[PDB]
Order: sequence, then structure tokens, then C-alpha cells
Amino acid sequence: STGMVMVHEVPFPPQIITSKPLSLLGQGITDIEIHFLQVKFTAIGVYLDPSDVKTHLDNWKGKTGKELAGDDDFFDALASAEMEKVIRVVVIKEIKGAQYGVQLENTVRDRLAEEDKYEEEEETELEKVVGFFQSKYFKANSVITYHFSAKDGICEIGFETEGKEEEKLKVENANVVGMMQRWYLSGSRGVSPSTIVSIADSISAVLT
Ligand SMILES: [Ca+2]
Ligand SMILES: [Ca+2]
Repeated sequence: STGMVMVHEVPFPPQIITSKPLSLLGQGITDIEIHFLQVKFTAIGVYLDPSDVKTHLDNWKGKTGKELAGDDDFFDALASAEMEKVIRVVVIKEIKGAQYGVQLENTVRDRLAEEDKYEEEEETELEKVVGFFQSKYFKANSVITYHFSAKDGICEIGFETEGKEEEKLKVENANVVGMMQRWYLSGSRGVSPSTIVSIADSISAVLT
């Protein structure tokens, strides 16, 4: 309708409208070096409302993108902030959904255990997220979306692929929802350093 933003040759809508318009403030990819070369697995887009950024992260105004990208307290504040966020992930390298699911599980479980926040309630919820992804095949251009509610720690996961009606999963465990968000939104521990740098630069501009 209004064009698409190309993130590593993958189209992303400039905005996504939930309760209000959210702008693509962060973009990047997840990759791994194999045989001396960069292998791109997914393209990522993080959507936030600039007004929410101004309302909840005003304490970081004046900071440069470089300063924000190197500060985990900033990203913890972004994750803790009661404003919605949408994380859109498009598959570049086709893989079994289980590969993505177990990577998520590994990091989320490890971090929750580190904070002594991994009991049977969290384990059960996390297993449902893993089960959601393992029943799917990630063809290139398949889209995974994470919609984080502003409050009450809720996340709705969506999976869309050509030919099938979109599939969704509602996650309600606050600890799991919070750590899933931090899997992407983490200064030094984010799965996509490129997206982190991008978000930092955008928010710096928003607050400046
Ligand atoms: Ca218990
Ligand atoms: Ca119990």
C-alpha cells in the first residue's frame, strides 16, 4: 500500500498498527559465521511507538546511539517498560522450526535459571513455545511475529507461511514472556547485535 522497507532484501512494513501505529525503529539480522562466511538466518524488525519511547525512556535522552547500544540497563528498561512492542522475524535460510525453537528454549531457560526464575510453571510454558515451533517447517519468507502487551506480561506469537492460514500461540507466563522479549532486546546478550545497534541509533534520534 505505502511501500516496504527492505531489510537485507526482505520486505518489512514501515509500520504495524496494534492499539496504535508502531514504527520500524530497529532492524537487522541473525547470523552465524560458517566456513569463514556470514550465513544469514533471519531478518528482524522491531516495532515501537515513538511516543511510548519518549514517555518511558526519557531518562536516556541526550545519549548517543553508541552509548545506548553499550548499556544493558537501557535495554532492560526498554523490555520492562509497559508499552507494546512487535518483533517481526522473517526466515532467510530455510530450516526446521525445531532448530529455531530449541535455540530460543536454550537461551530462555538458561537465563531464567540464572535468575532463579525457572520452576515448573515456567518450564511448562516454555515447552508450549517449543512445541509450537517444532511442528512447523520454516520455508524462506515464513514470518514469525511476537506481540508483547504493554502490561500483565502477555505475548502472542504468530506464524505465517504461504498457503496456510496464520497460526498463533498465546504465552501468559510473565517470566517466560519477559525473557523471550530479552532474547532479542538485550544489549550484550541479544541474539541480534545488528538489531540492537539499529534500535539504539533510532531511539537516540527519537529522544534527541
Ligand atoms: Ca511451583
Ligand atoms: Ca505446581
